[PDB]
Amino acid sequence: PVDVSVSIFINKIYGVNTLEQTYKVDGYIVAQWTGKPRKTPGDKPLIVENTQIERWINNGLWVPALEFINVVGSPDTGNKRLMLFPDGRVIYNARFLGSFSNDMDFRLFPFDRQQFVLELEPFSYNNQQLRFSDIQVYTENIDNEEIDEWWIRGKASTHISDIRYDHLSSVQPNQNEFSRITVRIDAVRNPSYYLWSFILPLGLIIAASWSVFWLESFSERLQTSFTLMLTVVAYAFYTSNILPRLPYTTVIDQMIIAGYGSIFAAILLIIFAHHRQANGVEDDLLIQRCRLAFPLGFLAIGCVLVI
Amino acid sequence: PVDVSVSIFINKIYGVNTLEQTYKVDGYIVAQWTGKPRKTPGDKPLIVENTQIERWINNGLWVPALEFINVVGSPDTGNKRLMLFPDGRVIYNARFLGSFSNDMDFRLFPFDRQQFVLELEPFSYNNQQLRFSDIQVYTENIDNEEIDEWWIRGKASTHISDIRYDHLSSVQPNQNEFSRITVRIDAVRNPSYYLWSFILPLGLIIAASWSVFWLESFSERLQTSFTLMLTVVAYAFYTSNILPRLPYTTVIDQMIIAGYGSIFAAILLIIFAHHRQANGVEDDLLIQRCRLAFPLGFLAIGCVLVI
Amino acid sequence: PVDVSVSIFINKIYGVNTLEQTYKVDGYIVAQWTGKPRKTPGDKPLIVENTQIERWINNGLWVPALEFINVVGSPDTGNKRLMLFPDGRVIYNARFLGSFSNDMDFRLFPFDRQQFVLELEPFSYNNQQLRFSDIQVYTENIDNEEIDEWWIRGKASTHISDIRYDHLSSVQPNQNEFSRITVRIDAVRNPSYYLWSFILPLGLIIAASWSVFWLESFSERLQTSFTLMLTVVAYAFYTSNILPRLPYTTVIDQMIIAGYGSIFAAILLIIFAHHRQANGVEDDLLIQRCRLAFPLGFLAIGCVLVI
Amino acid sequence: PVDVSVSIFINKIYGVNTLEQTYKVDGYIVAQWTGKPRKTPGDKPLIVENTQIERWINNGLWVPALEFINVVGSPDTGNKRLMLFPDGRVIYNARFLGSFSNDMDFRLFPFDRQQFVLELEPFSYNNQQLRFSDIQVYTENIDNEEIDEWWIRGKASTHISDIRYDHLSSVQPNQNEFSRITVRIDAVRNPSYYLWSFILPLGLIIAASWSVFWLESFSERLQTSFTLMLTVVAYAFYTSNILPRLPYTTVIDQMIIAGYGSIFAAILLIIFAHHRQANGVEDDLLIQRCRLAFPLGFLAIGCVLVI
Amino acid sequence: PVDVSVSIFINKIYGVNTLEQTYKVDGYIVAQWTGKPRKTPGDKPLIVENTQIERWINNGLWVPALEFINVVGSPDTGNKRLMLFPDGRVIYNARFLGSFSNDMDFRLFPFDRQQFVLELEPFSYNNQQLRFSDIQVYTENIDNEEIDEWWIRGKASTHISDIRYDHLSSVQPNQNEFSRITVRIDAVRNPSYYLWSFILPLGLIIAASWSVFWLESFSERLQTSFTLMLTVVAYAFYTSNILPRLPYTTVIDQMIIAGYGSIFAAILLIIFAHHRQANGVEDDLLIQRCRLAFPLGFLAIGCVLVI
Ligand code: NA
Ligand code: NA
Ligand code: NA
Repeated sequence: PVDVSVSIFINKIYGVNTLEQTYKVDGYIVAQWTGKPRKTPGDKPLIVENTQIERWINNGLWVPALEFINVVGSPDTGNKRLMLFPDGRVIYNARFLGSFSNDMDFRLFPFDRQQFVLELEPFSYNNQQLRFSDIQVYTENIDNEEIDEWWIRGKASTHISDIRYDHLSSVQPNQNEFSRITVRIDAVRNPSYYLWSFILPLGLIIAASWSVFWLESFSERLQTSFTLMLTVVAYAFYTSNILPRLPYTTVIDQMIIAGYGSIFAAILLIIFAHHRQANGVEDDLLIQRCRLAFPLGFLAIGCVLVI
Repeated sequence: PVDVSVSIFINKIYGVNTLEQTYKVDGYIVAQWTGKPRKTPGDKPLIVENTQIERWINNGLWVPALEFINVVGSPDTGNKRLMLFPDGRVIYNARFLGSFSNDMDFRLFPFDRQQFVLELEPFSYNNQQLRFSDIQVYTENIDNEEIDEWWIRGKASTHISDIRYDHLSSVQPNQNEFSRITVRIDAVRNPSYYLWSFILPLGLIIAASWSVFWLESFSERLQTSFTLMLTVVAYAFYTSNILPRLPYTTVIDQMIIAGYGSIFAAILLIIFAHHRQANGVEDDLLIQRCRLAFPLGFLAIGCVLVI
Repeated sequence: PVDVSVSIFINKIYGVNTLEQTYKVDGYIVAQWTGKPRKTPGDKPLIVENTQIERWINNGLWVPALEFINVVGSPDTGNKRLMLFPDGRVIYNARFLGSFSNDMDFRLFPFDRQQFVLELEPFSYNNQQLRFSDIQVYTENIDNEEIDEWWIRGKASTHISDIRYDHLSSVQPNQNEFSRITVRIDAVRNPSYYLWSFILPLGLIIAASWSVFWLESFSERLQTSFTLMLTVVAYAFYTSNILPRLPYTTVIDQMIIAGYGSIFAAILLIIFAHHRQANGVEDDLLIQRCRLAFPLGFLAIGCVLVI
Repeated sequence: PVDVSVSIFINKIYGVNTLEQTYKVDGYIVAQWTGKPRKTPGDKPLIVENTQIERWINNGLWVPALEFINVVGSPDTGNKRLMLFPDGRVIYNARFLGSFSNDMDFRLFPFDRQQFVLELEPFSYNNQQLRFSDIQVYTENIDNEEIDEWWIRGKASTHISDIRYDHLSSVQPNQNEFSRITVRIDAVRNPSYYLWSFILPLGLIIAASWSVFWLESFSERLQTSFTLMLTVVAYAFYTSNILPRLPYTTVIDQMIIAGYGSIFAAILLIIFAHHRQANGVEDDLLIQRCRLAFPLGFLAIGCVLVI
Repeated sequence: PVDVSVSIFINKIYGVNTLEQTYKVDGYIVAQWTGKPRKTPGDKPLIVENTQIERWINNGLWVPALEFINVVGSPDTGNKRLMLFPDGRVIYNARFLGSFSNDMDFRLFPFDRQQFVLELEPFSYNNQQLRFSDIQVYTENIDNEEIDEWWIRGKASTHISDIRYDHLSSVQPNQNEFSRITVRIDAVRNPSYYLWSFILPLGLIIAASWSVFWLESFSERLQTSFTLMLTVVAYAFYTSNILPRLPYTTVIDQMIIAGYGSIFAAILLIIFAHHRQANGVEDDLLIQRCRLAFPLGFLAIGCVLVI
C-alpha cells in the first residue's frame, strides 16, 4: 500500500444544532504520501492551485479522494493546494467545511458531556492500496475555549482503524476493508443558561403550586390550581424547541411532568376533601395536613430522581 | 439487454420530516454489468475516480445513468468510482444523498408503523436494452437500531418490477417499459415522547374538566370551565407543528376534539341547569347526577374510539 | 418554422405552499422535431446521455432551449436524453423539477377550488422559427388521487397560444411573438381539517361568548367576557400561518371578526345596562332580552354572510 | 466608448420580504451595442444559445458583463442568447432572477408607499469604454396590478447616472467612474389586512381597558385590568413577525404603547383612589370622573399622534 | 516575496444575525502585484473578464488565491477582472459576498458596542513568497449611516500581521507563517426598539407586581400575583428569539429574573403573613410595611445592578 500521513487542522466549530444533532467543523486537511522522483522548475517545490490540478490528474498523477463518512450533505470544499516536492513526496492540502453528525446521547440535558467526531476514509482505495500511517490533529484554535454553550475540553483523540465493507465484497474478493481515521473532540455543555431560565423558574412554579393548600375555600383554590396549571402549560411549549424528540425524559421534561403531577394531585386531593362530608357537617382538616407533608414527599421524589 | 447487478449500501437514514412526509437516505450504490474484454496496465483492475470518468465516456464507454424516481429535488451525489476489470465487467460505484418521499399513511399517529421506500430506475434505457438482474441491499448499519423516534425493524425488502411509461410510447413503438428496483425498509415509531408529552397531560386536562360539577354556584363554575377551555386551546397549537394537515383525525386530534366537546357540553349542561327554574324556587340536583355519569359516558366513548 | 411536439409527463405535485402561493411539480418533458436524415451506428437510434450532448451541440446540432415562464427560481433539471433517430427526427427528453407560481385566488379559503398552471415557451426562437404543433399531457400518476390537502380532479387542460413580447421588438422588427404551451391541472382543497380544527371550535367559542348574559351580576360577567376575548385572541394567532396576507377576508377571518364583534358588543351592552339607572333603583331586564335575540341576529348575520 | 442600449423586461415581482427589506424581481435584459461588420450563414442573424457562447468569447468576441449593484446574493441567471446580426450590431439577451434590496423607509407601516429599485452597472468597463445610451423599461406585466399586499402604481422611472468609484482610482488614474442605470418602480401597500387584523381589534382592546372604571370595588377592577394587560401582551408578540426591528415607532407599535400606557395609568389611578382615604371614611368619586375624561384625553392624544 | 497591495471596497453590510453571531458583507477586492514586462494589443491595458482567466492561468500566469479566514460557508464570489498592464503590474479585481463571523461579546445587550471583522490571507503562499504591503479600506458607502439596528461609527481599522500555522510545519520546515490582513469596522447598536419594547413594559409589569400589597384579603391577592406571574412568563418567550443562548445574563434577562423574584417573594411574604396568626386573632399589618420598603429595596437592587 501507499503510506499516507494526514494532519487535520481545526479552524472553528460552530452551529451545534441540538435538535438535528449535527455540528459544523471548518479547517484544513494536509494529506501526504510518497511517489517516484520528479523534476520541477528549479530546486523549489511546485505549487498547484485549485481548478488547475485537473491538468496534472489527466496527465496521470495519483491523487486519491478522501471523503468524510459521518458528514451530512456534501462537504463544501474551498481552495486546495497540491504541493509537489521534487524529492518524491506529493502533498494534498485542502480546506473543508461541512455538517457532521454523531449519536449525541441526551440523558442529562443541561449538564451534558458530549463529543464531536470527525471520520475520514478513502472512497475508492482499500488498505491494500492506501494505508493511513498516522494523524496529528492540531486543535490549537479551540483547545481551551468555549463555542456557543459548549466548553471544548482536552485535546483531539486520534485513532486509525480498519473498517470492513461487506457490500463491496462482490466486486473485491478478499481485500474489501478500508482504513478510517476517527477524530474525537470532547465538549461539556455549559448549564448556566438552562439553570437560570428553566430550572429555577420551574422550581418557583412548583412552590407556587404548593401554595394552594393555604387558601380557605374551594372555588378560589380550584381557580388557583387552574391558573397555575395554565402557566405550567406555558413552559411546556418553551422546551419544545431546545432539544429533539426523545424516547426518554431529560431533567427539564421530568420537571414539567412533576409540575403536572403536583398540580393535578392537588386538584384531586382538594376534590376528595370537598366530597369527604357524608352529610355536610364534617370539617376538612385531617386530609389537609399536606401543608407540611406534600412538599416533603416531593423533595423525596426529587432526591431519588437526581441520583 | 445488459444484465446489471446492483448492491445498495445504506449508511444512515436521518431527518425524517413528518410534516413534509420526506426522509433523507445516505449510502452507496454499486452497479455492475459486463462488456467486451479490455486491456489494462498490468493485471490489476483500473480505478477511474471522479471528474475524470468524462474522458472515458467521451472515448465511447457505455456508462448508464441510474436515477431515483421518488426523490425530492436533485440527489446530491458525491464521489464516484468506475472500476474497470480487464476480464470484461465494468463496475460503477457512486455515493448518493437525497431526500426521498413516500405516502406515509398517518391513521395512528404516535403508534405508527411506516416504511421507507427507495426506487431506482434507468433514465434512458428500457428493459430491452438494460435489465436489472438482482439487488442485495446491505442495511447492516441500521439493521437493529433506532433513528430519531423511528425504530428500524427487519431487513430491507427487495423487488424488481417492470414499470410502464405511456408518455414515452410516441417515441418508442413497442419497447417503452422500464425495470425499476424498489427497496423497502420498515420503521416503527417510538410512541414514548408523545405518550408522556401529549396523551397523559391531556387526560389530566380531561379529568380537570370533569371537576367542574363539584363546585357549588354558577359564576365560579363558568369561570372554571372557561379557564379550562383556554388551556385546551393551548394544546391546540402544540400539535400544529408535529404532523401535517390531514383530512382525517389522529389520536391526539381526537383527544383535542374530546376536550372541546366535554368542556362545551359541561357549559351547556350548566346553563340548562341554571335556567331549569320556572319561578326560581326549584333546586338543581336531578340534572347534576353527571358527577358519576358523564365520566362513564366519556370512558365508553374512548373505549369505542380505541377499537 | 420547425414543428415541435411536446409530451409532458407529471410524476408528482408536492409542497403546495399556500403562504407563498407556489407549488412544486416533478416529471418529464419529451420534445420532438424533425430534421435532415442522418447516419447512425447500425439501424438503431442513438442515445445521447447527459454531459455529453455538448459535443453534438458544438458539432452543430440544433437543440433549442425550452424554458418555463411561471417558474420561481431556477428549474432544477436532472438527467436528459437526446435520442437521435436516423430517419430524421430528433427527440429531446429531459427531467425537470421546479417551483411554479399561479394567481391562486383565495376568496373561500377552506372550500377552495384552484388550478395548477405549467407554462412552457422557447427562450430564443419565435413562432417564425419554432412552432409548437401539439401537446399531450400524461397526468396518469395523479389523475384521481389527493396530494396533501388538495384533491386533483379531472385531467390536464392543454392550450397553445401565441404570446407577444413587446420588449423584444427593438431587435426583431416584425416577428417578435412566441408560442407558449399552457397546462392546467385543477385541484379542489379538502376542507375537513379546517372544518374540525378552526370552524367548529370557533362556533363553540361563539356560543360560549353568548353565554355571558345568563350570569347574575356585573363584575363576574365582565371577567367572563374578558377571559373569552382572551381565547378569541388565541385563535387570532393560529390563522396567521395557514394563509397569506390578503386584502379581503376569508371564512375563518370573518369568524374571528364576528367573535370580536360579538364579545365587544356584549361588553358595551352590559356597560349600558349597568349605567341604565339614573338613581340606582331601576331593574335591568328590559335590555337583557338578548338571551333570545342576540343569537338570532347573529344567525341572520351568518346566513347573509354565507350567501 | 461603446454605445450600449438596454431594454429591461419585468416578468413578475414576488416575495417582498419586509423583515429582510428585500424583494425578488424576475424578467429579461436585452443589451445591444455595435461593432465591426461580420459574415453569417445566409442573410439571417445568428442565434448563439447558452453554454456555447464560450466558443465565441474565447474566439475573441467582446461580450461585457453587466452586474446588479443592489442585489443580495448571486443573481440566479438562466438562459441567455447572444444574437449576432451581420450588419454589425451584437445583442446580448439574458434572463435574470435575484433578490434585490432597497432602503424601504417604514414610518407609516400599514399605509406605506415604497419603491422597488433595480440598479445595473458594468463590472469592468468604465464610461470611457462602455456608455449606456438609453433604457426603456417594459413593465407591462405589472403596470396596473397588485403583487401580494403591494399595489404597483405608475410605470418604471428610468435614469442614467455616472457613479464614481474611489477605491479603483489606484489602478485607473483619471477614468474611474461607471455608468449606472437605475430603474424605479413605485408600490403602495394595501392597508386592509392590517386595518381589520391589528388596528380595529386593538381599538376594541382600548375600549375594554377603558371599561375598568365602571366597576364597583377594588380587587375585581385590579383583576380586570390585569387580564386586559395580559391580552395586550398577547398582541405584542403578533407584531414581532410582520416588520423588522426599527429605531422608531410605527402606527401599530404606537397602539401597543398606548395600550400599555392606558392600562397602567388606570392601575396607578385605581391604587391612588384606594389609598386616598386618610382614615378610611372618605368616599372615592372625585378622582373617578375619568369615565368621561380619560377617553377624551386619549382621543386628543390619538388625534395629535395621527397628524 | 511578491509585494501585493489590496484595496477592499465595502458595498453594504446587511443581515447581522445576532442569534448566529454572523453578518454578511458585500463589496470588492482589488489585489495588485508586479511581474515581468509583457506585451499587450496596443498601449492600452488588457481586460480579462470572468470564465476566461483560465486560459491565462493554464498559460502560466501567476494568480494567487486570497481566501477569507473567518468566513462561514463558501464565499459566494461573482464577477472578476484580471486587468493586465503592459508596464508589468497585474491587477486582480473580484467581487465577494459571504457570511463572516466574530466573537460578538454580549454583556450589555441593547446598549451593545460591537465590531465587524474581515480577515484576508493567502491560501497557499506564505510570507516568504507573497507579502502584503498595505491595505486601504474604502468604507465610504457606510461611513456615517446605520444598517438595521446597528449604527456604523468611525472608519475601518487596517492591520497586517503574520499569523503562524503550526499544522503546516510538517511540509514546510521553517517558512510556515502567513501574512493576514484584518479589517475592523465598529458598530454601535441602537437601543431604542428594545427600550420601548422590552425595558419599559417590563418596568410597568414590575410596578403592577408591586401593586399586590394594596389589596385587602388573601385569595384575591394570590390570584393577582398568579395572573401577574403568567404575563411575566409571557415575556420569557419573547426574548428567546432576539439573542442566543449565553452563559451570562444580559439586561433584559436580569429584568425577567427580577420579575420572577419580586412576584415569588411577594407570594412567600403573603403566605407568611397569612400564617402569622397562632390562634387566628392577630392582625397582619406589621409585616405589610412593604408598600414603602419593598420598592425601595428593589430600586437599590437595580441601582447596584446598573453599575
Ligand atoms: Na384568568
Ligand atoms: Na394565556
Ligand atoms: Na411561536
